[PDB]
Amino acid sequence: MITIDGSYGEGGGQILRTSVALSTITGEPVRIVNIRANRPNPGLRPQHLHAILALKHLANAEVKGAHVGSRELVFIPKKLEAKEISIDIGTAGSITLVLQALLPAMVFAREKVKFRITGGTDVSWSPPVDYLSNVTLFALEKIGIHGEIRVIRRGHYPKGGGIVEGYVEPWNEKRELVAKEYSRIIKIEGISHATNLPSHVAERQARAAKDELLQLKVPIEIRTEISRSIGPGSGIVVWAETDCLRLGGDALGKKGKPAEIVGKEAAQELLDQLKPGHCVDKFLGDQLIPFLAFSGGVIWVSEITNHLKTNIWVVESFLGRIFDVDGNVGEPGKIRVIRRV
RNA sequence: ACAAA
Ligand SMILES: Nc1ncnc2c1ncn2[C@@H]1O[C@H](CO)[C@@H](O)[C@H]1O
Repeated sequence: MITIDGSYGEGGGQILRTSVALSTITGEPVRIVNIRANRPNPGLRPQHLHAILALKHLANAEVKGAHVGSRELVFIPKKLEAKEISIDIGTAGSITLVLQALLPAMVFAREKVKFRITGGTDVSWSPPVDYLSNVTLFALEKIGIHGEIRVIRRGHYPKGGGIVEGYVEPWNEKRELVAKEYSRIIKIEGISHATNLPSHVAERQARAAKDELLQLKVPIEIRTEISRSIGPGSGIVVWAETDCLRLGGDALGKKGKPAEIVGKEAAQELLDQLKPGHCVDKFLGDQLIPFLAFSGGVIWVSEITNHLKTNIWVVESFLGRIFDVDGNVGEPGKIRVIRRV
């Protein structure tokens, strides 16, 4: 079987996620060693563990080393079959990153797959769920992927208790993505939420973001959501609707962090992503990699990151040569699929 | 205050 070195490049959880997803899709067994070497708390966390267990269910796999703290995992898949997914991470572990592991596998399963996942919806160092549903899925629709991601209940660090449900359809009609430069920003949209917190938190995040985005000279409409869960939390995502794809920026609240700073951060992130004039923001750039191998096409990104380069390396470890990358890490770049599988 | 990566 193939062995993937989890200390390579970015050295994070994405190496593990992409590996197990591609093992599940291709049927090739995989061993990942040095899991999350380049992270403060190496080895599997609950998020990774439950992602692995769900893929294990879908592919009826044999798994070795699947425990919290493990730096090594062996994943030997059998047949990929559509089954209903139900996952309780048990912590504030990232639902969106669990979905990042699952999505590529679920859409290759030949029948619709429904999922329900509990954990964190809006937690550090991961996509907020509103980013995944409004930016990532929007781009995925363009290559023929159809599904739905619904937030039933928010969950924040540390208690979690968030609930997300949805489904994807089998990816039967694949279409290439061509996303180079945008020529027009049509408008800015967003969702500012606050959970178990005063409603002015959501309103102030939105107002501060709007302030920073006035310079773009386009309409701005940021919806506010007041909700309840088992603990306090807040967050905001904003995105630019362009003539091509949506680019996003986002930020999270925490105790003592002013709502205004939250909103300002998310807006400034969006502004940074727009500056180069490329269609794909730096987060989506890395998230699209496993899908582009099968869809073909070309994306120009605002910034080539180590995440993106590491994801390419994992994908090519399984599928062979796929991509040509024009540009350096930390700068805008161009990623062409020069061989579709 | 390592339930978040
Ligand atoms: N703030 C964020 N917004 C959107 N995606 C994010 C954010 N932070 C991390 N990610 C994504 O989460 C993963 C990090 O392992 C990558 O896919 C990265 O793009």
